[PDB]
Amino acid sequence: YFQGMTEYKLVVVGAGGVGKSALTIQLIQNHFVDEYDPTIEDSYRKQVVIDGETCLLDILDTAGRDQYMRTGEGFLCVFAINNTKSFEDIHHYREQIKRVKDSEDVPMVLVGNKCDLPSRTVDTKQAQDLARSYGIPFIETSAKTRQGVDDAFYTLVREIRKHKE
Amino acid sequence: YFQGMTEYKLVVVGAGGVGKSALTIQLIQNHFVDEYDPTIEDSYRKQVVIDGETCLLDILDTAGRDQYMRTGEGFLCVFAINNTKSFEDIHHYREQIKRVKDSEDVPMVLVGNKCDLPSRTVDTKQAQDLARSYGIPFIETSAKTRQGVDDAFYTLVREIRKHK
Amino acid sequence: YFQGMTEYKLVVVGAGGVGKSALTIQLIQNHFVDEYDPTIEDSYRKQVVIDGETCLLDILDTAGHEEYSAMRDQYMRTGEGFLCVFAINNTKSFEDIHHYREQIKRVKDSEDVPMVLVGNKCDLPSRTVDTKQAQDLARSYGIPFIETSAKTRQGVDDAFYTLVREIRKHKE
Amino acid sequence: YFQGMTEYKLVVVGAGGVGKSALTIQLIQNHFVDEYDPTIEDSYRKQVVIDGETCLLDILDTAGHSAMRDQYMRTGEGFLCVFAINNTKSFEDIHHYREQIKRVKDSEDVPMVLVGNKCDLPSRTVDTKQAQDLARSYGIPFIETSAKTRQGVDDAFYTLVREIRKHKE
Amino acid sequence: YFQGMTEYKLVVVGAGGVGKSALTIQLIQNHFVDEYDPTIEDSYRKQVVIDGETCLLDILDTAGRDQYMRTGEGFLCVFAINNTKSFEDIHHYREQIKRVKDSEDVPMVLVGNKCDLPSRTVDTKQAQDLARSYGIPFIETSAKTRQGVDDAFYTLVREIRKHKE
Amino acid sequence: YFQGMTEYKLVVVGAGGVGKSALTIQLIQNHFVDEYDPTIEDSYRKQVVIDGETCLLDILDTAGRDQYMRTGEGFLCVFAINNTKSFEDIHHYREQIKRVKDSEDVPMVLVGNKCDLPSRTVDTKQAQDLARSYGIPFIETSAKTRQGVDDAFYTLVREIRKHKE
Ligand SMILES: Nc1nc2c(ncn2[C@@H]2O[C@H](COP(=O)(O)OP(=O)(O)NP(=O)(O)O)[C@@H](O)[C@H]2O)c(=O)[nH]1
Ligand SMILES: Nc1nc2c(ncn2[C@@H]2O[C@H](COP(=O)(O)OP(=O)(O)NP(=O)(O)O)[C@@H](O)[C@H]2O)c(=O)[nH]1
Ligand SMILES: Nc1nc2c(ncn2[C@@H]2O[C@H](COP(=O)(O)OP(=O)(O)NP(=O)(O)O)[C@@H](O)[C@H]2O)c(=O)[nH]1
Ligand SMILES: Nc1nc2c(ncn2[C@@H]2O[C@H](COP(=O)(O)OP(=O)(O)NP(=O)(O)O)[C@@H](O)[C@H]2O)c(=O)[nH]1
Ligand SMILES: Nc1nc2c(ncn2[C@@H]2O[C@H](COP(=O)(O)OP(=O)(O)NP(=O)(O)O)[C@@H](O)[C@H]2O)c(=O)[nH]1
Ligand SMILES: Nc1nc2c(ncn2[C@@H]2O[C@H](COP(=O)(O)OP(=O)(O)NP(=O)(O)O)[C@@H](O)[C@H]2O)c(=O)[nH]1
Ligand SMILES: NC[C@@H]1COc2cc(Cl)ccc2O1
Ligand SMILES: NC[C@@H]1COc2cc(Cl)ccc2O1
Ligand SMILES: NC[C@@H]1COc2cc(Cl)ccc2O1
Ligand SMILES: NC[C@@H]1COc2cc(Cl)ccc2O1
Ligand SMILES: NC[C@@H]1COc2cc(Cl)ccc2O1
Ligand SMILES: NC[C@@H]1COc2cc(Cl)ccc2O1
Ligand SMILES: NC[C@@H]1COc2cc(Cl)ccc2O1
Ligand SMILES: NC[C@@H]1COc2cc(Cl)ccc2O1
Ligand SMILES: NC[C@@H]1COc2cc(Cl)ccc2O1
Ligand SMILES: [Mg+2]
Ligand SMILES: [Mg+2]
Ligand SMILES: [Mg+2]
Ligand SMILES: [Mg+2]
Ligand SMILES: [Mg+2]
Ligand SMILES: [Mg+2]
Repeated sequence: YFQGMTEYKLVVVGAGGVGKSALTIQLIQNHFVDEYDPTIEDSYRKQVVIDGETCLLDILDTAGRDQYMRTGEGFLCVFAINNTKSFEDIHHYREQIKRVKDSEDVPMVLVGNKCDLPSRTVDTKQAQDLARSYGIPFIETSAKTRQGVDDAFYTLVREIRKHKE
Repeated sequence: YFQGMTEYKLVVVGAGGVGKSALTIQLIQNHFVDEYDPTIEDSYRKQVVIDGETCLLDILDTAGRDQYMRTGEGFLCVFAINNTKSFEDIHHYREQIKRVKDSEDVPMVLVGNKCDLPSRTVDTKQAQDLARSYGIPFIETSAKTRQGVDDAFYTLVREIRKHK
Repeated sequence: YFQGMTEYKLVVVGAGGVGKSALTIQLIQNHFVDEYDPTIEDSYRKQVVIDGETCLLDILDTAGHEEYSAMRDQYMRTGEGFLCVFAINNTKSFEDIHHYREQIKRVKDSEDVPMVLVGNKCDLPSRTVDTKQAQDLARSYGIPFIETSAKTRQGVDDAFYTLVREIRKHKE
Repeated sequence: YFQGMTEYKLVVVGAGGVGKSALTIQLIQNHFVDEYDPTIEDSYRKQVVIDGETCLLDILDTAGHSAMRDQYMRTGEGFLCVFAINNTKSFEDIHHYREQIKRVKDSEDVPMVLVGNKCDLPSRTVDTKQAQDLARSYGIPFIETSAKTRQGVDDAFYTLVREIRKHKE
Repeated sequence: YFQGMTEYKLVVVGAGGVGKSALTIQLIQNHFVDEYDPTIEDSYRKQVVIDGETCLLDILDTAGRDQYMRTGEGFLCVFAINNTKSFEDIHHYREQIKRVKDSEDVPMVLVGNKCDLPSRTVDTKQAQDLARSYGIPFIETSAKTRQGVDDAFYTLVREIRKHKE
Repeated sequence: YFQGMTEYKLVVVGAGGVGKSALTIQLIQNHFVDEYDPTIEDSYRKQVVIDGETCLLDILDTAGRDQYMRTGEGFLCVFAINNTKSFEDIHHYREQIKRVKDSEDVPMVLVGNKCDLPSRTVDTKQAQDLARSYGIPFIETSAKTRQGVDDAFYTLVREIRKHKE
């Protein structure tokens, strides 16, 4: 007996102020958070249908540790396209995740957020190359316009599913 | 790329007047058809979620032939619990399906319809034994009360999934 | 920020064979279970809308009390509301309701626990517990009574939704 | 520009105690009301899909037991005429509810469905065939319902919407 | 007995041509109206889920009066970010609403529409200060791109809910 | 007896690389495909509600030929706003459709895709005039941002419905 929808534990990581919370609140509440209130730790749930399968996303929004990294099945690694340092930090978030999961192949999506802003310092091609080198998808997002937001979370679920088979 | 929901081709068979159409219309329109208008052939579609999977049911409602039996992925074999003859006919519907599919193991559910009526002539235990001998589920239904209607169709989808 | 739907932890209790599992599987899978496979402990989830509010039901399906357990009290202590199920053709299951209710009051350490009384198997002709008797019992406890059939689906949604409504009243 | 779903104004009428409220609450809340609390006037809304069309049912639940009566009957687009299958008198009253509706709508052809409620109860006094003949003589559908078991409940309301749609074409 | 979903009566006001109709049609039909057909009065309904609660939005789309303002529970005050005059008019729409509701505290959201256009004449900071002075939310929208559209309406519903408690 | 939702057979046509596949996958999977994998032929289904009517979209995604054009009830004619040649080709796609349907009045929507790109070579007004000359709607889309994607498909369904009455 099927006992209820499949649950997926997703974790959003990345440097302070890249828009991890804004992405998540946009997904859950269809609301853009304009204020910058730094996060300690928040969790959110949403039921969605992805590729014809109903599921429950349990999303942990982190601060810019080993316990959440151990329980998470997939990770959104978020940088801001106008902050080169946030992009350089991605490497370290990814190594930390691989270390705590004790694995080379953890479901992950690279997210370049704030793509609505004119002040771009990270080229799409650079981020795409970085993602290709990790063998993971790259998505450009804006929590403000909602560009790529659903896609980033759904793509992560699809990565988790590929990794379970 | 997933191209849209899974489709299941379901066929409802059994003797004239057992309630094949009424079952189907109850599923699709939430409507009990009181009149008896014999069917030639009708098809119906419905999108439902079963065990967390979205699917598109394509349901062929038959008359009390080889082409529909060949394209169908699963069969509801319907008799009426107040008509012993309709129950005896099940064996023949099942052989015909096995012959046309050239298969011993075709997804199938045995459906005893009109369970709301007081004139029962087929015992549940007899129908359960028949179903057990075929290795298929048995469900009692009423197109009038809606008892078992969803369950019969959803169980058939689950049988199709096991067989894939 | 609202962080996602409200969750309600429901526990289904009552004597062995009254239809606790059948009720739950009928809710979750729209399927009537004809076989009797005794439960140790099983849990289920379902998202529903009740009174315009989306919620997530976490349902714990328990065993008939046969004997002592410290593990029993722990799982029962997680419930916010309880369906107390008897079978309308089994007078003993109805008499046991009192003991299920005392067990719940003891483990929740409370006199006022959201609860619904469920008389299952109402499709059967062999009725031994009258509707009026069960209604009077429920009235004496100050809780709703619902007659159900896991087979026909009569009252099944209503029993679970009514329990959610009781939980909501108790939170306000 | 389509401006949002189609709205249908439905009115439930019939003798005191036939189950008008219980039918409506069963539709709206999936809840059977066991108590008998007489209604003055209540309205309820529900969005449903019927034959692939999304609509908003605005349902007026009336009293069995008078300027207010004419107003609801005038705004209503379709009527469920409910009797209880164990109460012959409620069945005899149906004719008069139908005439009252025709009078208040000032029309001979009002979308209507005949509903025989309490079909779960053993003490049936109105035969199905009698009710079917009455409905046939009016040219309207007949549905047997139980607010307790939910038998026919959706069907009664959906069938009324289908009647309203036929009457608008 | 709960009688069906909660209903919210919303009114969209603001100067001629700011995009009141376009916002509303985008919400209801997922359609961008490119033509400018001036409105007399139109009403629209939509059922949505906001913060886990199902509700029925009844939306009155107004022309560039006391009766609609009296029955409305919340107001979207819309200006266009490329039209300074529409922004200056907001003050008058707000005073008119306060006068007709006989209230200092009416649920309201300030909407800066046409944020897809390059020809911006109202600074975000100015609009944010105006909204802060009124104690109401500010949202930038585009009926064309759909940026902020759901958020503007849902935020107004959230304001109405806060005001009912 | 209504036998289940209305089905609409939609065909997406236009020059190689304009984003026909990306538009369709964005509609079906909420996913932007960044790679360019040329299509031979693919079909997709989706149930949606448009103007209160539930329907089943059967969408044929074509390559940059008589059989699909004969079974299709409506056509999205897609060009890319940074590719003038794709825009000039529209005329020929439209003639090919009229020829195979043997009809002067085939439901059709003109779609200007890639409207997120800065390298615009086709003016919106030119495309609108072309659409006006055909008596069909014009919609600007981005498969990347999702701007106009639902609108393009829904508008085509509305065109199909007008043509059936
Ligand atoms: N323009 C624009 N602003 C954004 C975007 N995402 C976030 N912001 C803004 O960036 C600021 C920081 O956003 P926030 O979500 O708090 O970032 P964070 O990554 O969660 N910070 P922390 O790790 O401290 O919790 C906010 O003021 C927010 O409005 C975006 O996509 N576009
Ligand atoms: N009481 C009751 N009557 C039923 C039920 N199912 C069907 N009927 C009645 O049985 C009669 C025949 O039903 P119908 O659906 O036409 O049966 P069918 O198998 O499709 N006949 P055919 O093979 O001629 O198409 C109808 O008068 C119908 O109302 C049921 O479950 N209970
Ligand atoms: N006729 C009828 N039979 C039912 C109903 N509900 C349950 N049953 C039957 O009663 C038997 C016991 O049901 P089950 O759900 O396993 O009972 P349970 O309370 O979970 N037993 P346990 O406490 O051992 O887990 C099964 O054969 C089942 O089909 C009902 O409403 N009607
Ligand atoms: N068994 C059974 N009882 C029903 C059904 N419908 C209503 N009842 C019961 O009959 C009584 C009357 O129901 P109610 O819905 O209040 O009737 P009404 O037509 O709305 N009365 P009024 O006209 O005074 O508002 C209640 O006790 C109710 O539980 C039904 O289908 N079955
Ligand atoms: N670029 C862009 N154009 C817009 C936007 N919103 C509206 N428009 C355009 O602005 C014009 C006026 O829009 P309309 O919705 O009719 O505005 P309105 O406030 O309802 N006018 P009125 O008060 O006369 O009824 C239309 O041409 C429309 O396409 C937007 O967000 N972006
Ligand atoms: N920036 C942007 N790129 C897009 C958009 N739509 C498609 N593309 C890009 O353009 C390329 C071609 O898209 P694709 O859908 O394969 O084009 P097509 O019309 O189906 N090509 P074919 O006819 O060979 O099948 C891909 O690289 C894709 O990412 C869009 O709206 N914006
Ligand atoms: N629902 C509360 C829990 C808290 O901890 C969580 C940890 C992870 Cl990795 C994901 C979701 C979570 O949700
Ligand atoms: N949708 C039209 C088709 C026609 O033929 C069908 C064949 C089967 Cl087995 C099932 C459903 C069918 O429906
Ligand atoms: N007279 C016919 C009998 C009974 O019913 C039958 C049904 C089928 Cl599908 C085939 C053979 C049969 O044999
Ligand atoms: N003698 C009857 C027994 C007493 O103890 C019981 C305890 C429970 Cl929780 C339930 C039923 C019981 O039945
Ligand atoms: N929704 C407010 C209305 C007012 O009066 C009503 C009249 C009818 Cl026929 C139906 C529903 C009603 O409720
Ligand atoms: N549903 C029709 C009504 C007409 O008048 C309205 C008045 C307001 Cl404030 C809001 C919505 C409206 O819509
Ligand atoms: N700015 C000059 C006018 C003054 O009066 C106004 C009143 C309203 Cl409600 C709207 C716009 C107005 O603008
Ligand atoms: N169901 C598969 C079909 C194949 O041919 C199709 C033709 C059209 Cl115009 C649309 C969708 C199609 O999908
Ligand atoms: N640019 C001229 C070519 C000619 O042949 C074509 C055929 C089609 Cl279906 C569309 C565009 C074409 O473009
Ligand atoms: Mg944060
Ligand atoms: Mg038939
Ligand atoms: Mg059990
Ligand atoms: Mg009443
Ligand atoms: Mg307007
Ligand atoms: Mg392609």
